[PDB]
Amino acid sequence: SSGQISIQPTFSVQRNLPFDRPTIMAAF
Amino acid sequence: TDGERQNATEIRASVGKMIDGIGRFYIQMCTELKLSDYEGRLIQNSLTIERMVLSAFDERRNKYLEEHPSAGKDPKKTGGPIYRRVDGKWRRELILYDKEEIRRIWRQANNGDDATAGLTHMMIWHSNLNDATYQRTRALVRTGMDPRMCSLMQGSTLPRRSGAAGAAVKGVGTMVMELIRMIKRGINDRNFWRGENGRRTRIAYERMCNILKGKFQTAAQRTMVDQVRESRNPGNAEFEDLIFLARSALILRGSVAHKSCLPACVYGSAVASGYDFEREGYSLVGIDPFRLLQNSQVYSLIRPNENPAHKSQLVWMACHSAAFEDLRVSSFIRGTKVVPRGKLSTRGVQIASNENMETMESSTLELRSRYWAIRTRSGGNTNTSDMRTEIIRLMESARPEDVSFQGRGVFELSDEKATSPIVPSFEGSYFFG
Amino acid sequence: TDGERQNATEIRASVGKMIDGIGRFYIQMCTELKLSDYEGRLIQNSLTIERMVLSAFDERRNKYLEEHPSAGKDPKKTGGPIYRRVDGKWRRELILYDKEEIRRIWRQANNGDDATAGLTHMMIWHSNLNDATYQRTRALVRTGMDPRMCSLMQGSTLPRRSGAAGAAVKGVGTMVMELIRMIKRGINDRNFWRGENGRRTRIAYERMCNILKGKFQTAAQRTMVDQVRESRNPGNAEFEDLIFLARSALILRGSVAHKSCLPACVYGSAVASGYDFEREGYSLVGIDPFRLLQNSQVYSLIRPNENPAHKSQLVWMACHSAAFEDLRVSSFIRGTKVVPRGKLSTRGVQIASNENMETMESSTLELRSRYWAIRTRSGGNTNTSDMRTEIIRLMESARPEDVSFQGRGVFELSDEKATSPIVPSFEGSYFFG
Amino acid sequence: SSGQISIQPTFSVQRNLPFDRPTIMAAF
Amino acid sequence: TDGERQNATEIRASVGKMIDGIGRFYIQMCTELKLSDYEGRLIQNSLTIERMVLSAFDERRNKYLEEHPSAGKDPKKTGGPIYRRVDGKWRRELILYDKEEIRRIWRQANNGDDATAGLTHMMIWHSNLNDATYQRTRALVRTGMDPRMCSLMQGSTLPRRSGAAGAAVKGVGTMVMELIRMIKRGINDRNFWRGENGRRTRIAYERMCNILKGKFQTAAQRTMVDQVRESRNPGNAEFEDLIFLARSALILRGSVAHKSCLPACVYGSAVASGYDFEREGYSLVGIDPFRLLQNSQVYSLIRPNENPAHKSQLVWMACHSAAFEDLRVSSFIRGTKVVPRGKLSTRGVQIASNENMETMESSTLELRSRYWAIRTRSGGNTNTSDMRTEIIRLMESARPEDVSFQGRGVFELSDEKATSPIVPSFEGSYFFG
Amino acid sequence: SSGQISIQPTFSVQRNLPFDRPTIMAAF
Amino acid sequence: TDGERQNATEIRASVGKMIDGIGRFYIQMCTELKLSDYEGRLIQNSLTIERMVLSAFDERRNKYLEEHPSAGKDPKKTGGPIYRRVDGKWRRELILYDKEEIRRIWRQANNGDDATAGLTHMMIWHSNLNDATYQRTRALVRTGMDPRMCSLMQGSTLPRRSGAAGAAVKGVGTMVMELIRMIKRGINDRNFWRGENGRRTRIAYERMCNILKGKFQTAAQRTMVDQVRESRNPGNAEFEDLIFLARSALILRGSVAHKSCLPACVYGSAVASGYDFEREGYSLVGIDPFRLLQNSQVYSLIRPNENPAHKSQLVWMACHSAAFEDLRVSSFIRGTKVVPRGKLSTRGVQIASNENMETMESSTLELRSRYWAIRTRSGGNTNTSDMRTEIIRLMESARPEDVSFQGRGVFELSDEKATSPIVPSFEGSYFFG
Amino acid sequence: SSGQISIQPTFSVQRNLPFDRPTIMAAF
RNA sequence: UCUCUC
RNA sequence: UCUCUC
RNA sequence: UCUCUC
RNA sequence: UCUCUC
RNA sequence: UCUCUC
RNA sequence: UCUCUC
RNA sequence: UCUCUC
RNA sequence: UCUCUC
RNA sequence: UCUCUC
RNA sequence: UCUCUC
Ligand SMILES: *[C][C]([O])[C]O[C][C][C][N]C(=O)C1=[C]C(C2=C3[C]=[C]C(=O)[C]C3=OC3=C2[C]=[C]C(=O)[C]3)=C(C([O])=O)[C]=[C]1
Ligand SMILES: *[C][C]([O])[C]O[C][C][C][N]C(=O)C1=[C]C(C2=C3[C]=[C]C(=O)[C]C3=OC3=C2[C]=[C]C(=O)[C]3)=C(C([O])=O)[C]=[C]1
Ligand SMILES: *[C][C]([O])[C]O[C][C][C][N]C(=O)C1=[C]C(C2=C3[C]=[C]C(=O)[C]C3=OC3=C2[C]=[C]C(=O)[C]3)=C(C([O])=O)[C]=[C]1
Ligand SMILES: *[C][C]([O])[C]O[C][C][C][N]C(=O)C1=[C]C(C2=C3[C]=[C]C(=O)[C]C3=OC3=C2[C]=[C]C(=O)[C]3)=C(C([O])=O)[C]=[C]1
Repeated sequence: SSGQISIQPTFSVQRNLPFDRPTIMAAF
Repeated sequence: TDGERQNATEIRASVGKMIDGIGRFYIQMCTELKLSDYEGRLIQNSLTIERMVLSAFDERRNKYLEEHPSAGKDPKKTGGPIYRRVDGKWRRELILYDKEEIRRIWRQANNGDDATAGLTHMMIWHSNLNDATYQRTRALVRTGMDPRMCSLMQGSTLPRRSGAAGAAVKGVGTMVMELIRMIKRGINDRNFWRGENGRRTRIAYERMCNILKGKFQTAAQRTMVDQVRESRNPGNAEFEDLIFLARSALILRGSVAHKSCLPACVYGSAVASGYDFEREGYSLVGIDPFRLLQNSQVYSLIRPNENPAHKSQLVWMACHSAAFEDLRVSSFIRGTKVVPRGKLSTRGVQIASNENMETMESSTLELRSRYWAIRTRSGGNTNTSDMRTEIIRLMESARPEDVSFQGRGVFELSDEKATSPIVPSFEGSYFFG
Repeated sequence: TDGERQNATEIRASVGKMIDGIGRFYIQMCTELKLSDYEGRLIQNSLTIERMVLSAFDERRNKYLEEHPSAGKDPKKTGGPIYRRVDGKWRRELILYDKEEIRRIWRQANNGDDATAGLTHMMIWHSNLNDATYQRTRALVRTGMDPRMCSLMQGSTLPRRSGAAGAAVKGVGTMVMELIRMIKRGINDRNFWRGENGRRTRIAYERMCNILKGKFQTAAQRTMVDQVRESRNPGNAEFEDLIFLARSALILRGSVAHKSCLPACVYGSAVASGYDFEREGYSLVGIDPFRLLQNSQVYSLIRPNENPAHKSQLVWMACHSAAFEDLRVSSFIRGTKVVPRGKLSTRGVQIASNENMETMESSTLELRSRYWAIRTRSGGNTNTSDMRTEIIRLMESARPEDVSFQGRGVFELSDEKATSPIVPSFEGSYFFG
Repeated sequence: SSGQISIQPTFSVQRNLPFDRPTIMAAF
Repeated sequence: TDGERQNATEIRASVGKMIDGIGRFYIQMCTELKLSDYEGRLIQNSLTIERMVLSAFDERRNKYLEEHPSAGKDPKKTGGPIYRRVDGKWRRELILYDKEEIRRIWRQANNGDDATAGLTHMMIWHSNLNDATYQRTRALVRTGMDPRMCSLMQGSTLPRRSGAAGAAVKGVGTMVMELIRMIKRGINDRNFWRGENGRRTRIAYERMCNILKGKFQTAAQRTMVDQVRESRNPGNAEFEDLIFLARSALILRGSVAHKSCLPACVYGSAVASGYDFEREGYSLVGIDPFRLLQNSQVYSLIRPNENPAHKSQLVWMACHSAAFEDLRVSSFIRGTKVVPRGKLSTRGVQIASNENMETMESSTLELRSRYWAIRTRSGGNTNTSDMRTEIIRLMESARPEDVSFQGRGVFELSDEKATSPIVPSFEGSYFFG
Repeated sequence: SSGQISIQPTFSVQRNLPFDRPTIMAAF
Repeated sequence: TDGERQNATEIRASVGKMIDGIGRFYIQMCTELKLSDYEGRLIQNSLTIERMVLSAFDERRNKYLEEHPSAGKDPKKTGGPIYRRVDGKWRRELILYDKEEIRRIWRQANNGDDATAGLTHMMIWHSNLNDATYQRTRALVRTGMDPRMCSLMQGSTLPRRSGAAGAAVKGVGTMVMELIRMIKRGINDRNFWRGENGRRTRIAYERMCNILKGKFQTAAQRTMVDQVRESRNPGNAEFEDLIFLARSALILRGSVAHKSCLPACVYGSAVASGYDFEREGYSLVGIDPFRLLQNSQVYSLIRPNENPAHKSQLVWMACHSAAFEDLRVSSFIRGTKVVPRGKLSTRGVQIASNENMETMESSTLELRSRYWAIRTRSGGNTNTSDMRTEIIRLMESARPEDVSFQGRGVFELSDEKATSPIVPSFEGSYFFG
Repeated sequence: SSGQISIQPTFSVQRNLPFDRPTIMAAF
């Protein structure tokens, strides 16, 4: 099932910016 | 900072005067529509008023409607649902205003000035609400883009008439969508990119691709987009390159501006309360919106079997453009856990015509946040075959653990000067998942 | 949705104007052929008229016929059977029209515009009828493909001159057939893929393989098709890979567009009744076709010992491109149980020349549906050795019980805005079984 | 005897999309 | 060797750091359990500590236990028997530790790193002990395999969560057992190899069969295993082929890695004594384990009427994974004749709960060897009907007299650089006979 | 009676690797 | 040839100046170590000096040693065994030099220039010696490669810091080994190919695979290696393809450069004798090395019961990189029959520390050849399923009788211009057999 | 027993480049 | 994952 | 300007 | 690398 | 002067 | 399952 | 097809 | 600042 | 044919 | 938080 | 040789 995969950092706050690495890199 | 303080204060004064114009226009329109204080603070009434203003100034649509009149709708009148409370229960009435009248009221509010900046502000607020409410996966699949990159769809519903502010706030995915639509249009009909209209279409293609280039962060993406722009009659290869560029934006994030564009009801209440945004100034990224939201009461219509807390959270994320933001930081800033879209027991804010306005009730929206933070236009720590291989290497090197915005935290509402940041310590993390 | 509403309304206006052009062209041709209302509503007369229009604009065939005249058929005249009712009984007459005359009538109907989109619409209607009527297992076995994958043969009879619409509506099996025919042609004669014609053939191969790549859903199929395209002089290995790709499309379904292209008689009747498709708009996937079919009477010729209900069901499935659709949902939407092809007591709609038009009668077609639903261009829940193993693993993981289109149901004809869906509760399921 | 083995979903309706699994997977 | 010395030293440093982590973790846990030096050197206490560590990090079992709590055992606590000596006699007490606490201690020992390599090392030590102690002929007969091929059951008790080290150390018989279990599971329920779970099961089948292929030596076995893997829904024929492959491994031996994984008590004593495995390095196949065993004292609990020499021999063979090794070479290396399993007057090392800890005594284990030798991952001199006939010809050509490892002997403990080998001159030869 | 029939060479030492040839080859 | 003569003379001058730098550096270091002429001509002393130079300039190892000091060895000093003759008998002494001192001496010898080319030359000489002396079948079996393809292990011991010369001289088997090690490393830990280190690892993988592609001869191998490189996260399939590529290199030989890198003692003697390599020029593939070897005396230490002729043959094959060359042509060129490795009664040139330097004697090495020939970087007459089948067809078509290098023979030492070749007329043919 | 199976032609001399064909092709 | 933006 | 479910 | 200068 | 999370 | 598309 | 131009 | 043909 | 390069 | 050589 | 892993 599809869904959000990344995060867009609207707030300037110390973060780690998650993203689903196996699914994004599976396209290559 | 430096001697650019004077420049930073002139911009504050100008945005304050635009906010004052919006607020006093809302006050005047509330007086001309005979709405009480409770109805004037309704979010649906504010949405209707804003839509009427935006429709009144739409030059191209008005010209087309004038030349091709619609079915039973004269092209010189605007309107929308107006929700008025009588004997305890709510009731909707369709109002109709002359568009010349609306334009005259808007100009009189802004001291005889057009002030398209205020209209752009209202449009950006609407776009933020739409992004926080609805998913356009249908437009994604129709254009061939993966419906998984919904996080790059910031500012997708913005009309083209939005100026530089609209281009700054709209995301990389929307730019890729516009470029891909142009590519498909040229693929369908080869008379595209040729003739008098060919000049205009090439100019628009150039400009949108240039600002997409300016939106990116790393040099490899910035060079691939330049390679895409150079092709005179782009085809499937350029479309594939744009798809790859959009996919790379999920890890190598692009710089997208985020602004807190509040509904016109809040500005109208502030102007009625005596706030002088012209004197005090304003800033769409600083404490000014957060402080204003803290002291403002806004009411909204709740459909039967709906949670006011979920609708208030939706309206808050729309106000602060936190639709695609990490859920942990959003919950930390708000102080109340922010529930993803799938578990929100609420539909859109706008009420459809085919609804019974007798089982509907109004609930006060809790637009209060425990902390406040500065909105950023930046990405993260982002530190033709050759370009693709380089970008793939960059994305493979990146991990979902690198700490970005090092040393930058969240401030308290008392800390107006952002003297003491609070770095959060860290559950779900995607809204549209 | 979002601010793309204006774009969604311009497309509606354009398709409405093409439908208006088709309808008023049919009206003009009915006036020029001296057909009464009953004959003008005959489906065979509409088929003949449409075929004459398509033949008039066929550039390549007309050029070849001009350079190589046929036996007793001059290359500047078109025609077809015209069925006229006299003294109660039917009678066929072969009519002959100048092709310049037909082109002039078509251009005058569309306000001096070529409007190849309307011709593509007529061709897609013909292709849907052919798919719903006849099985081309002979072309399947001749090209080496399994005759079991007849469900992927959507839009197989479409001529190459169809634009992007033809490529969008045609199925994965037809693309595999075209590619395999090219492979066989190159295997027979090695001078293929070489010379001036080699450039053109490679370009066409590239383009068809690219759009087949765009048709697929999962990444593994999308990569295997790219591997197939890369080979400069493809041979038996590429043909085997294409066979495997087509076989995998039965479980990992590809995205094939479905549009409701109605016969020209319905559009002509609507234009005569005063409907303005330009003002009201149109959509080949929305309620507009279903609503139009509900209010239209269309007659058809019934051969001796044939069931009008079966022919009406065949025409309905042709109109809505439900030839390969699940029988349960088709019967649920129509409200009358849809009988598979094997138990349909009817032959094709088109009447052959060697038929006695004195035992034939006309029956009104019941093109009414109890519900209506939105046609989709999507597959289902689809969630070189390495690629083949990955695809086999994906197909083995899939089951014929996974629920797709979750939460999407069927609407009533009164529900024009699709507000309240009706999810069906679930007999045979294959038409061509 | 040959025949249709899969289903192509023209309508956007909650369905299960039948296919004859033993015969399709018998080819591998 | 060659310039790969640097690579050979980095691996030594990494395994030394993992050994240091294990040892200092054992030291910390001994301090947190308040065990004296004698109790800290008990092999049963070390086994209990190791089992608690392995249970704490078991993700799948912990998740299942959390979702399905057991009877009277909360899923967030681990533990095991702790044997403490008071007033001369031994006494067991069941200890209970929070699993978060154990994970925190393990991470702190390894400098905040997960270090799953250390856990794999502990699991391999446990598997070697189980292989040297118990025969799983019951699992052999249950899966249909001959109970005579117990020599191929190396690393049978290893859990699936072991990484590449577990796959390298586990024998051919265990791989055949896993594949046969998958075959039986697919035979029982035909919905196997089909659907979403079908993809995962096919992927796992592929991977296990590939590494079994890599485990073999001769080309014919390597091709028959590839033939077995190719079948999409394997049945009885593939199971029979796997049985034949396992039977052929008794003569055409497969390459199985052998490592000296010592109990955590030895590493803890070495770390307490000041040994820096990070600086000096380590190697599971070289002199490093043999030297470490020579200088270490380890105590074990002796049941009434048991021989300490037999238990020490069992523990030594478990430490060096010599369970299935030729008895003559084992006795030559150890310097004391190694008695087969049938004549060992000892039960398993682990003490059951239903035992009286008042007739039990502790004996020092003689983990000393007269010589030392390099453990090998190799077979010997190994120099669908067609493949079976070829393999049968190969096995018939082989004899139990061919000399393998020509020129390679056994070294003395003083010969740290393996300069001068001692070729043995050659009684029973099977441990489990 | 069943039992161990082969030898697995853990140590790299000059050996002959015994196995019970009549019983192993009796299966074929 | 053509006007590229000037380019061919500049390269000769540059390599001559690097040879002069090496020789005068050796002279200076002999003066700083107080070695007589006999000791200065010892091959072991030259090996020690060269190793000290290479260790002094090793940036990464020196940095790591500085950050992690070793046990009793300070990271700022180098050294090695120095064999000095006193009262007739030999004696070894461990010397220790500051690494800054060695770097300063090297830079002063090359006129203040780093001259990494000279260091690469010394490393290539060491690698040729190691290839001619030792077999790394252990690294072959550890990586899964067949120990039969030892002929492709040219330049296996070369460190990564070698520049383009190291990549040119190293064989196909070593490239396959490096790629397979990377594959295994990525298989063990999936965080490989991901993140900041993922970028670097992908870049290195790209580059090594590209130069392996450039190493091959036929188009099919060159395309399969490209297919292997394209996979983003390669697994077992890519490893199997690399294994097949390496196996195909035994028949479809790859182009591997061969250079005559002589020990530094010969260059030092030539510089002391007054030879100006800068003026006269040099060439690692022409007559220049053969002529230099003819006029040079080099001594070596002979272990008790060893044949000086066998050690001289080993040193000659190391000098000319004839380790994997056909024995017949090697014996023809040398004029003395070249004995395979199995029948060489000699151990390695380097003397271990645990040796008694009182039964050891020195013997003059016969580095004289009857003829001389030009070393070639070429293969022979070499005239994903599809690529594998094509390669298998190519290998099956090839025979071990096709004559390669047609018309090219061997020259006499008097024939400096290679005017008159001598085609040999043709016993064992494999060194490592 | 394993050993060298091919020849790598370092010298540019008219040769036949031996290799053990039955053992190399036995792998396929 | 395209419930409509050809 | 033809025709045919398998 | 945009913690504010649209 | 419309509407809809996927 | 090739009743025609070599 | 590299008999020399790293 | 080590060493070893298989 | 892995006497050490997990 | 169990146990058992065959 | 299945004292439990259907
Ligand atoms: C706030 C600030 O910072 C911002 O910055 C960034 C931005 C800049 N600007 C820009 O870029 C702009 C753009 C535009 C556009 C255009 C132009 C021209 C043409 O031709 C076309 C176009 O398009 C577009 C745009 C925008 C948006 C979109 O979407 C599209 C402008 C106008 O338009 O005017 C301006 C500016
Ligand atoms: C409706 C919409 O959505 C649709 O989308 C999808 C589609 C797109 N388009 C496309 O792709 C196209 C295609 C085509 C083609 C071609 C081209 C070129 C060449 O060369 C060839 C070809 O081929 C073909 C096609 C189509 C179809 C078929 O079948 C084949 C086009 C043209 O042609 O023009 C266009 C577009
Ligand atoms: C030490 C060294 O040398 C070693 O080498 C050899 C080994 C390699 N590795 C491998 O192979 C591996 C494996 C594995 C596995 C898997 C995977 C995937 C799937 O799916 C499944 C599986 O299974 C298994 C395994 C292992 C073991 C067993 O038993 C089973 C891995 C993982 O898992 O991860 C890794 C690696
Ligand atoms: C003498 C002459 O002729 C030679 O030629 C051929 C060669 C060319 N060169 C090349 O290729 C090179 C390479 C290299 C490398 C690299 C790079 C980059 C990366 O990333 C990586 C790598 O790796 C490697 C190499 C080499 C060798 C090896 O083994 C590996 C280079 C550097 O490094 O720098 C250069 C050049």
